[PDB]
Amino acid sequence: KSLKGSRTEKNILTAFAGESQARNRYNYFGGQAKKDGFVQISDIFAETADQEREHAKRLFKFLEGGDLEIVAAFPAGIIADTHANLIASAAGEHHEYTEMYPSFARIAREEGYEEIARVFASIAVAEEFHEKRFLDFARNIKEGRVFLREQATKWRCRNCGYVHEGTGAPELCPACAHPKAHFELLGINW
Amino acid sequence: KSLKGSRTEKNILTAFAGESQARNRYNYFGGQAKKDGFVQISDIFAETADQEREHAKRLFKFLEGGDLEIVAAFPAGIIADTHANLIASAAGEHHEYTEMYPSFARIAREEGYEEIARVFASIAVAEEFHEKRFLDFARNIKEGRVFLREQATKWRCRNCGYVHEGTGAPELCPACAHPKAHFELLGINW
Ligand SMILES: [Fe+3]
Ligand SMILES: [Fe+3]
Ligand SMILES: [Fe+3]
Ligand SMILES: [Fe+3]
Ligand SMILES: [Zn+2]
Ligand SMILES: [Zn+2]
Repeated sequence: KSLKGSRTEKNILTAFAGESQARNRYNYFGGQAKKDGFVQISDIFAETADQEREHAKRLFKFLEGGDLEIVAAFPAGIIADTHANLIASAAGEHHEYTEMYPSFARIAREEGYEEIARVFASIAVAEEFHEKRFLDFARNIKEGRVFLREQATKWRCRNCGYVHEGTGAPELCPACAHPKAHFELLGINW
Repeated sequence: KSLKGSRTEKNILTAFAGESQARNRYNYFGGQAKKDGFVQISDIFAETADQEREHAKRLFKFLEGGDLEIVAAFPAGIIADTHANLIASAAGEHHEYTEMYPSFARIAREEGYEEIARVFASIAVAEEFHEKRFLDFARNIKEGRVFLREQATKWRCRNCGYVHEGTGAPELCPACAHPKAHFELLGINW
């Protein structure tokens, strides 16, 4: 059926509004992680910002109407150091998949919108991996393990693809001469 | 010392010219992999194109002069299906780290340019991982293993970050409704 005048109609707009602000906050956090010397984290923030654009797009494509009043609480700010930014983003993520989307998928079901309840539950799966990624990175920073491990691995320069073998990323990449900030652990996922 | 009138001077320009064309070919190949339904491969081509920009930048920053004549053979074309594109790119990669850069680093040494011989040898390391990545992907296509494995894993939608558990990627992502083409094996490298 129609969406107009349901509680799910107001919940889709609230989810779109919260996601639109998260897209912006993650891009801002992405800029600050670049300035903190964490390029791989900067790009994860930007990738996540982008994924928030897409969850907000799927939601928005259900809406059919005009103006709608929302009552809702949002984080009133703060761009801090990258560790705090990672912790505040895991928290926001945390609330979405444990509270907001559960609740919204449940109301959609009650109202006869099973396909939207489906989409709401499916976004939550994505929101869980995002929180886990922010938490592992926050933990790496705090322990001082971003650029140095206990056992020797392969480190890749994200700027030129140079692979380095060692316990830690070199101070400057020898191929492109960009600093340590550009290195990540080498990953293979094919 | 100065670079002008050395064989290394002509070799840096030849390497810059070959890399500049590889940046373009990998971006073209990147567009065709998108049309073939391989988004993760499309983005690796684009990432590699970008890394070729940076190797070419480090090289170019050594040059000091005016015009210089190059005699050199280059691939005179062809944008084909993605598998052939992956095989032709591994080959080009292959020739760079086994023949071109070895030889150029060796001549630079002979001539008293040890730091450029250093940079030439270091780019080759990057060129080896690029060939290995193109070959594993070409092999995945050919065996039909891009979107389906024999044992059950976790598949991630690159468009919205939805994580799926199964032997194969779903036909449409349930969170963003984008097709199979968007999925990759879930990777963790932190
Ligand atoms: Fe999220
Ligand atoms: Fe580098
Ligand atoms: Fe390469
Ligand atoms: Fe998706
Ligand atoms: Zn979200
Ligand atoms: Zn190259």
